[PDB]
Amino acid sequence: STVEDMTKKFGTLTIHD
Amino acid sequence: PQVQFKLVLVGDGGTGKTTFVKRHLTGEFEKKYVATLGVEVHPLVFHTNRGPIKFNVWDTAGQEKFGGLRDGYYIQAQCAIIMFDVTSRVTYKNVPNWHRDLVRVCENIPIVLCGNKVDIKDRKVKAKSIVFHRKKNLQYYDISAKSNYNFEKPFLWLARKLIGDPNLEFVAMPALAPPEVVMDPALAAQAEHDLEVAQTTALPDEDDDL
Amino acid sequence: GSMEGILDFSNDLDIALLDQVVSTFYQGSGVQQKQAQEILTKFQDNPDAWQKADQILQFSTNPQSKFIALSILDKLITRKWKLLPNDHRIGIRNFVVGMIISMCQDDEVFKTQKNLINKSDLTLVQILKQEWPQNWPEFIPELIGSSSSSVNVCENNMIVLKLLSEEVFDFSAEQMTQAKALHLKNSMSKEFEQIFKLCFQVLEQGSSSSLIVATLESLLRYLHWIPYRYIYETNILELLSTKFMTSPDTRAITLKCLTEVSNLKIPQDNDLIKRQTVLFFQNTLQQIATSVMPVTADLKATYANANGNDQSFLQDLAMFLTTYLARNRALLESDESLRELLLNAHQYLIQLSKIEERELFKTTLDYWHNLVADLFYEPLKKHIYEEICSQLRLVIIENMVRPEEIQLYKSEREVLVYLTHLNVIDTEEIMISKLARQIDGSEWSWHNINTLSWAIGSISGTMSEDTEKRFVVTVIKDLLGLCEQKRGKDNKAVVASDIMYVVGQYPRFLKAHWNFLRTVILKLFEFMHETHEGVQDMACDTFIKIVQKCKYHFVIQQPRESEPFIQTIIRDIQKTTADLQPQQVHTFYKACGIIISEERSVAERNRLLSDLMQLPNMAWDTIVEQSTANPTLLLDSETVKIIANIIKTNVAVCTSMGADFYPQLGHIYYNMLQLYRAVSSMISAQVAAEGLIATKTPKVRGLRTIKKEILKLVETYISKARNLDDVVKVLVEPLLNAVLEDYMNNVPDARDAEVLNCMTTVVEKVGHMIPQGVILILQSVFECTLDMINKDFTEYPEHRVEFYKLLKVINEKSFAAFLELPPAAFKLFVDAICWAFKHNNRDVEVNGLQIALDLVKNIERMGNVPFANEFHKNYFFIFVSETFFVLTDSDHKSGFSKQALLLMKLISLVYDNKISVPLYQEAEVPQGTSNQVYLSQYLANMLSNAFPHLTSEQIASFLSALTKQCKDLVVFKGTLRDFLVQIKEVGGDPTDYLFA
Amino acid sequence: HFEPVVTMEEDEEVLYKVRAKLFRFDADAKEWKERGTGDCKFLKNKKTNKVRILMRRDKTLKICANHIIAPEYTLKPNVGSDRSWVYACTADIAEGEAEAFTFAIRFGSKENADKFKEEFEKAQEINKK
Ligand SMILES: Nc1nc2c(ncn2[C@@H]2O[C@H](COP(=O)(O)OP(=O)(O)OP(=O)(O)O)[C@@H](O)[C@H]2O)c(=O)[nH]1
Ligand SMILES: [Mg+2]
Ligand code: NA
Repeated sequence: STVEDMTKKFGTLTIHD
Repeated sequence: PQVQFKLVLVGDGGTGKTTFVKRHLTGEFEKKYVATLGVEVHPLVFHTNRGPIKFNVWDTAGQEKFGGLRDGYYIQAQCAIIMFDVTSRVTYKNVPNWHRDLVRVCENIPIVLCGNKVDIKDRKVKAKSIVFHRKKNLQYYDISAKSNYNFEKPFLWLARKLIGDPNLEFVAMPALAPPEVVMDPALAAQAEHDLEVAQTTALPDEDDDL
Repeated sequence: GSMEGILDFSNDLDIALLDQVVSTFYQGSGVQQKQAQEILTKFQDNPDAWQKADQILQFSTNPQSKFIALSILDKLITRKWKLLPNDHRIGIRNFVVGMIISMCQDDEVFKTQKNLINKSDLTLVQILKQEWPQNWPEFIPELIGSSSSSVNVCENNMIVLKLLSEEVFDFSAEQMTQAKALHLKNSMSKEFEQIFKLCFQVLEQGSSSSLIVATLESLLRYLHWIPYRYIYETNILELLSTKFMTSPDTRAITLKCLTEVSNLKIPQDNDLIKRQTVLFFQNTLQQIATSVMPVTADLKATYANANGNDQSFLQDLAMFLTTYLARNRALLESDESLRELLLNAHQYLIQLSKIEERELFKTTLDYWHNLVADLFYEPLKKHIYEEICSQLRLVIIENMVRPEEIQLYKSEREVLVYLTHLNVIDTEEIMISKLARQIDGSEWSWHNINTLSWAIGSISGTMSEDTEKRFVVTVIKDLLGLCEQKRGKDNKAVVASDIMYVVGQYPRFLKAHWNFLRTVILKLFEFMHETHEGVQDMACDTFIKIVQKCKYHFVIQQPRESEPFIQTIIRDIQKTTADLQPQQVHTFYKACGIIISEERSVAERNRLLSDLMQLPNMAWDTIVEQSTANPTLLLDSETVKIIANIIKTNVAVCTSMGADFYPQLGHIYYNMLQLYRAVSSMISAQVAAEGLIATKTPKVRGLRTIKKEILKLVETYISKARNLDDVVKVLVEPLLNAVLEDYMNNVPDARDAEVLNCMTTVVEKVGHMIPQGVILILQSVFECTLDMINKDFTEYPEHRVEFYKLLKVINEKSFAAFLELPPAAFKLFVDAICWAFKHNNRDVEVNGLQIALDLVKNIERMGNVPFANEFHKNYFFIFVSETFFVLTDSDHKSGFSKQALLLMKLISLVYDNKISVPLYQEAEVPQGTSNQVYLSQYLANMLSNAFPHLTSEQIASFLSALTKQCKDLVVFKGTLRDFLVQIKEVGGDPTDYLFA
Repeated sequence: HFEPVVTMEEDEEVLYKVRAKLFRFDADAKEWKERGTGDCKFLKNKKTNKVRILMRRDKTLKICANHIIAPEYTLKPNVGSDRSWVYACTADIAEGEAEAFTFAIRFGSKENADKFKEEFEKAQEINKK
C-alpha cells in the first residue's frame, strides 16, 4: 500500500504553516 | 555621454526598425507605417553599472526605392542590428542580403539578428527555420516592439561586447527630486483646453492587460 | 547654407564643398546632419552624377566621398551600363583598375583605407559581371601575373576573387538571369585550375598572415562549388588541419573551411578518401587539444569570460564537430584505433553543451538528437556511447526549459526520451539524486526545483508501467516531503505547483489509481480558494489537463463510489468555483464539458449537460425576464457583465462538447437572438445620442462584447455541428434575421467584423443547402464592407481580413450567388479581388489571389455559355494586367508564387482554346485572328508602355518563352524571374529567355 | 592571524506601489502616446515630507514619470476607460528639463484605479503643508 500511503500524504498538502 | 557607439539598423521595409527605436526613445508604440527616407540618426542612452553608454542609432530604410546612400550608411559602424518580420517569410529570405552588404563595409563588428513581431499569433517563419546566425556568429533574439518581448536584449548584448564586460547590467538611472512649480494663470487656459480634448479622446488598446 | 551648391551641375563640382557636406554627414550631428543627408541623397540620385566620379576619386582626399562616388558608379554599372558608348566603358574599367593598383602600391593608404579599397574591388567585380570573360579574356591570367609583383596587390586580388565567387555562385539566383548565372559559373569553372594553383602556392609558401587569411577567406567561398578533387588530390587538407589550426589569425577561417569540407560532394565507396576524411579530423582535434584547450577544459567558464574571439571560436568548433560527426561518425565507430578520437570529439561537444548560450545549445541539441535517435534504431551502437549518454542526461536535465518555450522543450523532451529508453536506471538515478540535492538544500532554488519538475515530467510514458509506478510514487513522496520542510507561502506554493505539474504529466499512473486521482482533484479544488498569485490558474490549468487525459474515469462509476465523479463535481460547482475569476470559472465548465462528451448515452449526456448549465441557465432566465420587462436594465454595466459571462460559459462548454451542445443551445437560442437585437438597438441609440466616441465607452464595449460572444457561440456550434438539417431549419434563418440587417444599417464604426466571421462558418458548413441565404448575406454585407476598406489599406483591418475570407468561401461553396449579382455589383466583385492583390497584409493578399484563381476555374466550369463568354470579354485582360502589375512592381514579392500560378492559368486558357468568343472587339483586328495572337499583341503593347526601356525584341522573346512554358510552372516562374531582372537594367539579352 | 581574502530613492519611503501604463497627450496631433509601463510609486521624502510620483519602465528602468503630487491637481476620467485617470502636470523631469504634460495612467482593474485615486488624494493632503 505504498500508493495508498502516498495518497494519504497528498491529502494533507498545504501552502500554509 | 561621450562613450558613444555607432549602430546601423537594417532590414526589409515594414519589419519594425523605426518602431523598435521609437519605443526605446520615447516609450511610444507607433501603429502607422511611415517609411524611413534614407536614414534617421537617433541618439539612445542606457545607464549601466559601468557608467552610461550612448548609441548613435542609424535607422536605415528597408524599401529599395527609399534606399538612399544604401551601404554608405554602414561606414565606421561599430555594431548593427539586422531586423526581419517572423510574420513575413520574404523578410527572412533577404536577411543574408542585408548581412552581405553589411559585413562588406563593416568586417568585424558585433551584429544582432532580431525576428520582430512574435506578438502576432500566426507565425510564418518558424523557430526551427532560423539558423542563418549560426555560421555568421550573430546573436539572435525573438522580439516584439508591441509587447516589449526581449526588446532590451539587443542593446544589452551589444553593450557587453562593445565595453568588453560580460557582467554589464542596465541599472536604475538616478531620480532627482522634482520641483514644486506653482502654476500661473498665464498657462491655465491653454492647458485646460488640452485637458478638454484629452478626456474626450479614447486611450488606445483598451483590451490590453495594462 | 551654401551646402546645396553641389546639386547645381551647371558649374564644375567643388570638391572642397563635397567633402564638407560628407564630413558634416558622417562626423556632424542634429540639424546639420539631416540637411547634408538630404543633399547627398539628392546628389547621388542625380542621373548625371557618375560623370563627375573620376574627378572625385582623383582630386578628393576624403575616403567617404570616394566611397560615395563608387556607389554612384555601381548604380550606373548594374543598371545603365550597356547603354553607354564603348569608349566610356573602357574608360571606367581603366580608372577602376588604375585606382586599385595605385591604392595597393601605397602601404600607408593600403593599411588605413580598407573600406574604400574593398568598395573599389566590389565595383571592379560589377564590371566583370558585365564584361567578363567575353570582353576581358585575360583578366584571370593578368591577375595571376600581377600577383607575383606586390604582396599587397596579391592580397587584394584574393579579396577580388572572393567577391567574384560570392557574386557568381552565392548571390546570383535573385540578381541575374539564369542564362547569365550559368555563363559566369562556366567561365569561373573554366579558369579555376589557374586560380587554385595560385591559392595553393600562397598557402604552401605563406608570407603575410594577412595574405594567408585573405587566401583562406577566398577558399571558404570556393568550397561552396569546386569539385572535390581539388581538396582530396592535393596537400591542402594536411595544411588546413595542422599548419593553419595552430596560429589564431588563420584558425578562425580554417575551421570554417573544414566545416565546408565536411559538406563537399564525395564518392562514398573509396577507402583512400575515407582515410583522408578521418585524417583531417584527427589532425584538427589534435591541434585543438595541444594549441587551444584540452578535453577537460571548462568551456562554460571560457565562453562566459568572453575574451577576444573565444565565443566565435567555440561557436565555430561546435558547428565543425556537429557537421562532421553528423556525416562521418560511422567512419570512427569500427576501427578500435579511432575509438579515442570519436569519444574525445564527443567529449568536446558535451563541454560545449554546458555553455550558457541558448542558440549554441540549440545547435548542439540538434546533433544529440541525430545521435541518440541513431543509437535507438541502429544495431550495436549504443554501447560505444554509454558514458557520453550518461553525461548528456545530466546536461539536458539541468538545462530543461518550461513547456511554454515549445520548440526548445519539444527538442529537449525527444532527446531525453531516447536517453531514457537507452538506460532507464541511469536516468532514474540522476533524477532521484537531483531531487535529493533539493531536499538537503545544496542545489535548492525556485528555478532549480522548477527545471527538475519539467525534466521529470518530460519522460512520461518511456518507462514500463511497473517502473513508472515506483518512480512516480518516489518523486511525489519526496516532493510532498519537500513542501512540508519549507516555510512561508512563497516556498510551499512553488513546490505544491511542481507537485501538481508532475502529477498532471503522468495520466497513465492517474488512470490506474482512482483513489489517488480523486485525491488529486479534491486538492485542486482546495487550491481554487487560494488567493496567492498563480495558484488558482495552476489549479484550473492542471484540472483541465488531467481531465483531457483521464475523462473516461470521471464519467464511469468507479468501484466503491456511489456515482460517477462528474455528478459529484457538478453538485458542488458553485462552492468549488466561488473564489475564481470569470475566465477561470469558464475553464472549469469547459473541463466539465469534456467529461460529459464521453457519456454516449444520449439521455444521460443531456441530463448531465442541463445539470452543469444549472447556474448560468437560472441566471439567464432571471435576466431575460428582467430585461424583457424593461430594456432600461441593460444600461447597468453590472448586468452587461453578468450577461456576457453567461454567454462565455456557454461558449466554453460548447467548445469542448461541439455537436453534443445542441440541447443547451436550444434552451437559450430564441431569447439569445432577442437579446442580440435589444443590445443592437441600445448601441445604435448611444452612438446617435453621444456620437462615434460612444463606441469607445465602457458601456458600449460591454454591449458589443455581448453581441460578439453570441456570434462566437453560434460560430462554435455550427463549425462542429453534425446535424446540418437542424442548423438550416432551426438556427440559420433566425440568425440571418437577427444580424444581417443590423450590420448593414449601422454606421461603419458600429459594425462587428465578427458578423462576417460567423457568416463565413455558416457558408462553410451549410452554404450548399441555403442558396437564397447566401444571396442575402452578400446583399447585406458585400457593398457596405467594400466601401469601408477600399479607400486605404489600413482602416478596418479585421473587417478587411474577414471580408475576403467570406467572399472566398462563397466563391468555393455557392458560386451561384455571384451570378445573381446585377452586372454593376459583379464589377465591384472583380474590383474587390484586384484590390486584395495590391495588399501587403498576407491574409488579404493570399485570399485575393486564391479567389481570382477559383473564380477563373468557376467560369471555366460553366462551359461555353453567355455569362462565361461575357466574363472574359469584360474581365480577362483586367486579370492578366492586374496580375502582371503586382508581379513587376517590386512591392508584392511575398505573393510571387500565387501570382505566377494565376498568370499561368490565365495564359493557359487562351493557349488551350478554352475561350470561345474573341477577346477583341469587332474590327479592332482582322476577323479570322485567334485569341493566341491577340493575347501576344496586347501583352507586347502592355509591357512596351509599362517598361519603355525594353526593346521590342526583349518583350517578344519573353512572351514567346512564357506562353510555350505555360504548362511547366517551375520553368514559367524562372522566365518571370528573368523578366524581373531585365526590367531593372538596360540592354538585357533577349536570348536569355531560351534558357532550358 | 591570516589576512582577509580581498538611484536617488535612498531617502524616501514607499507609501503606494501599483502596476500601471502612463500615456502623454500629443497636443498638435490628436492622439495619445505611451510613455512607459512599470511600477508607479508614491515616494515621501523623509526630510521635506514631500510625496512624488516616480515611475520606471520595466527592464530598461528608465524614468517615465517624476513629479510632485501637487495638491491642486485633479484626476479626471477618460471617455474610453473605467480604469484610467487623466490630469495636467505643470513640471515633470522624467526626460530631465522640467516640462508640462497632459498625462493618463491606466491600471489592471477599476479597483486598482480607485485605490490609486484615494492614495493620490492622501498624498495631496500631505503636500499642502
Ligand atoms: N504586431 C506588431 N507590429 C509591429 C511591431 N513592430 C512594428 N510593427 C508595425 O509594423 C509596421 C512597420 O513599422 P516600421 O518601424 O515603420 O517599419 P520599418 O522597418 O521602419 O520600415 P522602413 O522604415 O520602410 O524600413 C508599423 O505599422 C508598426 O506598427 C511588433 O512588434 N508587432
Ligand atoms: Mg523606418
Ligand atoms: Na514536462
